[PDB]
Amino acid sequence: GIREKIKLVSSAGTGHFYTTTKNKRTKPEKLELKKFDPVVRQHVIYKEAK
Amino acid sequence: TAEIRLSDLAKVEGGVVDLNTLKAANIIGIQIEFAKVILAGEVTTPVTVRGLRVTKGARAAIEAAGGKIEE
Amino acid sequence: IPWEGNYSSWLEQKDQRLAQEASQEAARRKSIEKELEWVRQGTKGRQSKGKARLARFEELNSTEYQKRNETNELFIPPG
Amino acid sequence: TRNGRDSEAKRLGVKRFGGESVLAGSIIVRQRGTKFHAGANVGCGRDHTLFAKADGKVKFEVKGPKNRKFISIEAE
Amino acid sequence: PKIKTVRGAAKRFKKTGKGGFKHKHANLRHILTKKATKRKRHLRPKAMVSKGDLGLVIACLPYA
RNA sequence: UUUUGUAUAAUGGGUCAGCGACUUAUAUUCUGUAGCAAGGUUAACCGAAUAGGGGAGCCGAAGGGAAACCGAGUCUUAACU
RNA sequence: CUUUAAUGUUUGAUGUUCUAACGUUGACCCGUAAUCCGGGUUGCGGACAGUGUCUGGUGGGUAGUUUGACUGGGGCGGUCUCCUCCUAAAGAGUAACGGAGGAGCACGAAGGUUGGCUAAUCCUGGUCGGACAUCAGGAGGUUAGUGCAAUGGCAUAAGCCAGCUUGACUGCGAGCGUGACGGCGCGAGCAGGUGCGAAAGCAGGUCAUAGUGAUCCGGUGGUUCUGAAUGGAAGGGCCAUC
Ligand SMILES: [Mg+2]
Ligand SMILES: [Mg+2]
Ligand SMILES: [Mg+2]
Ligand SMILES: [Mg+2]
Ligand SMILES: [Mg+2]
Ligand SMILES: [Mg+2]
Ligand SMILES: [Mg+2]
Ligand SMILES: [Mg+2]
Ligand SMILES: [Mg+2]
Ligand SMILES: [Mg+2]
Ligand SMILES: [Mg+2]
Ligand SMILES: [Mg+2]
Ligand SMILES: [Mg+2]
Ligand SMILES: [Mg+2]
Ligand SMILES: [Mg+2]
Ligand SMILES: [Mg+2]
Ligand SMILES: [Mg+2]
Ligand SMILES: [Mg+2]
Ligand SMILES: [Mg+2]
Ligand SMILES: [Mg+2]
Ligand SMILES: [Mg+2]
Ligand SMILES: [Mg+2]
Ligand SMILES: [Mg+2]
Repeated sequence: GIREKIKLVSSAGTGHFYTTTKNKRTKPEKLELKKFDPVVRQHVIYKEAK
Repeated sequence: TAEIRLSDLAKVEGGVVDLNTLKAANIIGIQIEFAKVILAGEVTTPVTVRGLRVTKGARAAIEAAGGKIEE
Repeated sequence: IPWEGNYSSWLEQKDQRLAQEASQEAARRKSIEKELEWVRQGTKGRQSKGKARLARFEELNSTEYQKRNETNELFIPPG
Repeated sequence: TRNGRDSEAKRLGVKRFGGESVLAGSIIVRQRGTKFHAGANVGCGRDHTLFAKADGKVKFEVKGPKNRKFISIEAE
Repeated sequence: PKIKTVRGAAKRFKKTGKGGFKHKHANLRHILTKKATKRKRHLRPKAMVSKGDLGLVIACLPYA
């Protein structure tokens, strides 16, 4: 198991996060995706964090 | 906390209904601090609920029977 | 390893430390192969074979980080 | 020996045969590949499961240019 | 003497209106990254003890 | 008696007579029966003491929710066809 | 303020010396008529030794215990969960220390959509070029390919290429399949927001079936839900998660 668990924090200022996995060797870049925030009910860009 | 049946309001006293007037009628325990009057039975006498937390549905029954509710 | 002093003494300290680690690794290999030669033996009756000794041998594979990097050869192709 | 292991049975196969009066959303057949295909008023899940899309009798047919077995539901 | 209740089994079951018991689904404590949200979301509400295990719980809770 | 299975060469008993093994509190659930019935019933205790008092309490007539809380509805949910 | 320097200055360490605590299984006297004990003069060690509490190490000297199951007797060897095929007797299911193989992952594109395309192998000709490299046209009709075993499937392609994106969304869910249960799986549709497409529509991960671990105990972030006289807080509870 070379993939490690990472969490996609929400940039909307609220405390909400998804959780996925990422091979930090092949992809050392920082993920960002437009996902849904149930707290705000809007699509906001999520950036990865520990 | 306890629940007061509507039909229990005919067994209390000459009409005033507070916490103490119910503990005299043995309807609630001696350590009860709050109570509620829910729509469960049927009320005929014009009862005056002094301080309690009657529900919306039971409030209409008390007034329709001739009573009045306060805090 | 915070070392107090100058470069000249720390160099000798590092060399002595490396020599000690080499000796300890060699001793560990000796012990590993001896316990392996014991493991490969038979049972010789309705005897124990020592499950505790088996577990203690299996624990003895804690792995070693080779010093690595330590570049000492480079390739300049002929012209 | 070296072998001697298996895997639990998966209990596939047709569940509602021909002529069954089924309810909406009821599973009609579980399968691994696509043995039967989805016809009218039926669907196909990710497992290639065929489920009723509306209640009614099941009908099996071999329509198609490649002679493929289809499952459809009458509105009865 | 009074029947002792199984204190451990009184922290996981509540007696509902008719006489059944309700409990909390398992498999939702940790390792929550693999699990699909559809599977997780179905585990969030409470459930009812099945008829097979009802006889076993009634014995454990004589008073509740 | 124990077993798939015993005339079994599998176990036990020499024979008579006497003794010898599912009991007794408490608590809980279900059935039958009796009394009262949206009510039923007292405990300790008092008592000329199996009567009569004592209603402290316990169960039941309202449930939902983890809880605050709401209440013939309640919880989930931004809200539910 | 900035680098130090000196005497006072509390202490900290270190060593030397002393006696008064302490030791005396050194001598002498008394109780006494007694190599016990006590008391008294003295000598010698002396704040060391020794004892109490706390603490690190050693400790089969001693004590309590554990040391799995299957098994063509036990031990030795082998196995223990999950996936695919046969045994399996044309619904499901079905055992053996029966016959053959795999898993404990991968992917930020290898997912979603909108366009587009169709393989293996052989023949003939053609620079270094050949039995087989790229090119041209004929046969061939999926004998080809799939992220990794086997089976089922795939041309409307599930196989190959490109553009744009994040539905690898949140709350639910009619109704079914499968389990003794814990549980596992499939699912149209409803509400909020989103991507692609002119639109009809498709999208709640990957062609499907392996890629996994209940509870307890804790950790991290949010939430007035509670907060033991009241106002807070601690600790709990709920959601996400390790
Ligand atoms: Mg009372
Ligand atoms: Mg949790
Ligand atoms: Mg026998
Ligand atoms: Mg015979
Ligand atoms: Mg004989
Ligand atoms: Mg005999
Ligand atoms: Mg015998
Ligand atoms: Mg005999
Ligand atoms: Mg009496
Ligand atoms: Mg209730
Ligand atoms: Mg001696
Ligand atoms: Mg011992
Ligand atoms: Mg013991
Ligand atoms: Mg055994
Ligand atoms: Mg054997
Ligand atoms: Mg079969
Ligand atoms: Mg059978
Ligand atoms: Mg793919
Ligand atoms: Mg296409
Ligand atoms: Mg694709
Ligand atoms: Mg696949
Ligand atoms: Mg307080
Ligand atoms: Mg907290």
